[PDB]
Amino acid sequence: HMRALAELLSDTTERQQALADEVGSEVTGSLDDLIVNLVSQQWRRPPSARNGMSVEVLIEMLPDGTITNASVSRSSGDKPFDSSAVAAVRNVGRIPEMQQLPRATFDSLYRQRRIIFKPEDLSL
Amino acid sequence: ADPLVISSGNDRA
Repeated sequence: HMRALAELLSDTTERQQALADEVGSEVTGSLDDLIVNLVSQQWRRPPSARNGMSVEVLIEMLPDGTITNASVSRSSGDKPFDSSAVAAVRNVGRIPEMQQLPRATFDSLYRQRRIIFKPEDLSL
Repeated sequence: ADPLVISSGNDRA
């Protein structure tokens, strides 16, 4: 929910975004999306990626949001795809709002952050 | 936290 796609209340184009992705009940504020926001700023699709190939990436971070680690937690079976996104994660290296949380909440959520890289609008 | 679906990356086409 960033850049030009917030929600259904978003007059971007003809986008019937009635059923959006996961919401925040307990926690995971505007933060996961930030992480994600960041990751794509840093991320880079490969010629190998398909319109729904995906990587679970387990990150590790400091109470600053500074990414201390990041690996492929669950591979798409495409190391470029998987890793390009690792290099998406690692390149951000520090996320903003992690310092706005309870250390306990950060530990819960963003201590290790899991980013699922699952494309949109490929060539194929 | 719940793994968030990042579909975006470089501002490619």
